[PDB]
Amino acid sequence: RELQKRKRRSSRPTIRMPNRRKKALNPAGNNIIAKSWNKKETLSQNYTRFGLVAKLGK
Amino acid sequence: MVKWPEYIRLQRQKKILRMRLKVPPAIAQFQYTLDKNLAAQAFKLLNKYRPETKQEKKERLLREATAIKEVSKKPYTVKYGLNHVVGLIENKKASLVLIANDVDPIELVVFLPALCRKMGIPYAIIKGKARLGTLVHKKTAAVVAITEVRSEDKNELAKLISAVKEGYLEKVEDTRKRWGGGI
Amino acid sequence: GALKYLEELSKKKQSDVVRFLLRVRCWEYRQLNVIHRASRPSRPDKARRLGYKAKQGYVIYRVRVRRGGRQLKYQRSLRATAEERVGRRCSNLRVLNSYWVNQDSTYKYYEVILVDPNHKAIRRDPRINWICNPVHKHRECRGLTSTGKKSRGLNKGHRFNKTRAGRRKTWKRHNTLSLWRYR
Amino acid sequence: HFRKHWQRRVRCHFDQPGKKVTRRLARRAKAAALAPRPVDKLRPIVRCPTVKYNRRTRLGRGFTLEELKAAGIPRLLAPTIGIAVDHRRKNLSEESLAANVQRLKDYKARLILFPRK
Amino acid sequence: KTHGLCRRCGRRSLHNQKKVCASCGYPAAKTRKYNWSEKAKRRKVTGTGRMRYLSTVPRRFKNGFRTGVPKGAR
Amino acid sequence: GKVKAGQLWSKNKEELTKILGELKTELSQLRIQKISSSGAKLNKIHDLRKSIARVLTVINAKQRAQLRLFYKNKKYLPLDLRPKLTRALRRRLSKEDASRVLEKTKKRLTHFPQRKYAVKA
Amino acid sequence: TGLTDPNTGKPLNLSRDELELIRKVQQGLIPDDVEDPYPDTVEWFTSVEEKMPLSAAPEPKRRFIPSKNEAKQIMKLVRAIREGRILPYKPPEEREREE
RNA sequence: UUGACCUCGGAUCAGGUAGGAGGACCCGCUGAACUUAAGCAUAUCAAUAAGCGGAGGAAAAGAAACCAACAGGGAUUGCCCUAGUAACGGCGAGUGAAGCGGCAACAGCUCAAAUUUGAAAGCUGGCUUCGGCCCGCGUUGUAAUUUGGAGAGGAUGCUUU
Ligand SMILES: [Zn+2]
Repeated sequence: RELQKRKRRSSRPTIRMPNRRKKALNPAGNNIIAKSWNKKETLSQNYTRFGLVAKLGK
Repeated sequence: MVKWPEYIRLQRQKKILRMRLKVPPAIAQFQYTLDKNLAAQAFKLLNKYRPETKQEKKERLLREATAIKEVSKKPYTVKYGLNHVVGLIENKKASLVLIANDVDPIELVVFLPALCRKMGIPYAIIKGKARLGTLVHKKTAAVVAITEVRSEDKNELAKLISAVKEGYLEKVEDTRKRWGGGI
Repeated sequence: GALKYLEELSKKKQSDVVRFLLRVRCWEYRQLNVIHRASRPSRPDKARRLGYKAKQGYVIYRVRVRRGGRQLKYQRSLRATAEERVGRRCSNLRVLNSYWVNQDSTYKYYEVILVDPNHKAIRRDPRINWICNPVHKHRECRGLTSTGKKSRGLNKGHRFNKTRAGRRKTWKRHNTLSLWRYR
Repeated sequence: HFRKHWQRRVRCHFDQPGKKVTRRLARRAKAAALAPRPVDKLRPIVRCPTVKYNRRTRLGRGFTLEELKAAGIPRLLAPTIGIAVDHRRKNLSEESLAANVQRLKDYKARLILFPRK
Repeated sequence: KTHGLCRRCGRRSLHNQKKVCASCGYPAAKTRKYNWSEKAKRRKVTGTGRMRYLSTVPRRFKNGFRTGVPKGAR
Repeated sequence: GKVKAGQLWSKNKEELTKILGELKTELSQLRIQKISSSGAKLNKIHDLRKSIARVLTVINAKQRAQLRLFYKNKKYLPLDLRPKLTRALRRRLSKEDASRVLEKTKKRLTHFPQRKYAVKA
Repeated sequence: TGLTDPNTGKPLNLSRDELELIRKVQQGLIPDDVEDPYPDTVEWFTSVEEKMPLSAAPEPKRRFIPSKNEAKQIMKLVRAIREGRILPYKPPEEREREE
């Protein structure tokens, strides 16, 4: 709190953290799944196109 | 008068206490150690069966590897290592056992005279855990066992074994079950 | 298999040879410091089954702790106090485990096993290099050792319902009023 | 039941829509790594313990060793092809055994396996 | 005078007879801080001073704590 | 007045230490006669100070690079030349130590690794 | 108060501090009066000599054949000699024609 | 006389490490009163606040000396329900779970207990022409093999790098 007021008055620039993730969301590579995975459809929608099962539970 | 250092005094008081208290007859039997002649004759045979050092083991490996670039029997050495020797005792694979008298957790060797007695293997309590380690190329060795010797000296091993069951284990017989110290 | 014979000996510690050895060692430890370094464990079978190894990086430290009441009773065990004093003494090491080694009319004596996380013999061994991680800093202060897990009641069953997942975490969960959006 | 300080220990759930997005992104993040594989491992069909729920049937934790050997799946291969394995559970009846070695036989029919290198 | 200058916190809170600071406790290794005064905590907390080294840590983390020089630099 | 750092990097060690002495003796002589009519002399002082910093930077960077060439085979770098990172990053396990695994574990991964499969609809 | 050693030794001479240190630990280590606190050991178990080895486990074949580990170490030196990193073996006679 | 071994010390010897900060959340220790019961002491407050010690990006817990009485379940953790139920109660104040069930997420392992004994096969440092040489640790046990819904050793034949 008292730290955040110092940075508002200081001439030092704010360090904008890029939006990074530990785990990538979309498959990549030259294999069959990566070359036919649509970026905008869900996991269930993509596996429906492939003909594969995503969840083995009920 | 003069003042003695702390660890100096404690060394002497432990020596007095271990020899003058009412010592149970498994530690008191360690006070009886074999004669100077028998120890010397034991190490005459055992030095002939010294394990190879790291320098000469590497030399032999370089000899056999060289001949492959360009036939033996089982090695008979002196067996050491407490966990190894106790197993050799329990499988009756040992012929003579030597036990150091100064193992400072003495629990590592208290059962060892009686275990050799139960299976029939002749044993002898010897002066020096340092002396046995010298024989086997370490700083220390709590126990040393011989299992099998070469054919050139089966007779002097059987003579040494008979000199233990006559010169050492006969005198120990009625004095290994008695409490030590007193006063 | 010498260590099987030692395990049966520690079972019979009222017996003649073990009462004698515990008496002569408790006398020796009273002249020594409150916390002092032991070159080798007094019970090598117990240390090894608790995790001790004869490697550079493993040390053994012996500590005497006052015994009696704090009728206020200290919920901290004497063993946990033994761990906490040594870890303060060796701020660079990690307390692995501890065990009973002796006792007297005034004091109780414990030996603690410590591991150097900066020694690279320790750092290279996958069986012990978990302790180099900084989540294992001062395990004896957070109750993460064997004494601590006993006194925290981290055991399975209906008997340990209040303490098996953390006692204070259980209390905070049960005392939380949980309001959803569609109530 | 407000005798203690319930003001200091009240928890709302305004992250309920936001946690669902994270959970669905974690399932998408997991499926990016295991791209042709299913997200979840195969689990056995087991009977609920008590007298109240004896007639119902649910998914268990893992397949028994006798179920795996009867189906023809080796034990050390099953965790590497998506089959969960439970060493604690026992079969104790032929009905529990036959239902699960049918399930594993049905898994193998629908399974396509790719060679190592 | 009851109190004199304290080397650690810079206030005139060092008792002359006892030589212990009333604000930070200078001979003690730890800085005096109590949870019943949240106002006193926020008066000496991190961020109320220069932040001379800790301000440099966020930028170096963003680059992965890299060391070296850019390619083709003089 | 001002000396560009591009000329600074090309020169050798004895040329640097002579020029640094020439800037320092000039700087001292200015402030003696800058106390009266501190006009363009004050602007010269600002340019003299910046040129001193640029010279001192090239000498230090050359000396540090010569040290890092000397210690390229030795394993005990001086503390000033070691990387900073953080405190906790310097006590983390090495990349090869944390990747080290037991022989039993490597045997199971060699012969039973994770396979690549799919389940049809 | 010199008292002779019970094992037929010699009339001892230790100092009064040495005698007090003996009496201190003996008080902590004494069962009782009346019954014999220090009896002799009756070898009720080691009197019967065991005639057969304790373990009935089989002996592995590696105790009857040359060493596996020594063989693997030999071949590591062979690769060193093949790649020239390690000089081959020189007999002591060749060492006599050396330094 | 010499040389070990053990034990205890010295060294501005070489290589390391700890302290302090922060402490919203986390793990331990220690621990109070008012209030309520229209008075008050058991109780409540509260295993809370204050005080002390110790960590991380999460921590803690964790692969049953478990739950169950079933046609059985099967490491740990969290949500809903169980449920203001069982239980304990100046049976007043009140306090107050857990198993089952639906979900979220899923992952299993390392030692000690063995004789490598036909070969301490293991490891820290130093010097290094970076290739491989010495010292030391260590047999009072460092590698490999094994960890009880297992395993070892033989034998036999397929399958894996
Ligand atoms: Zn101050």
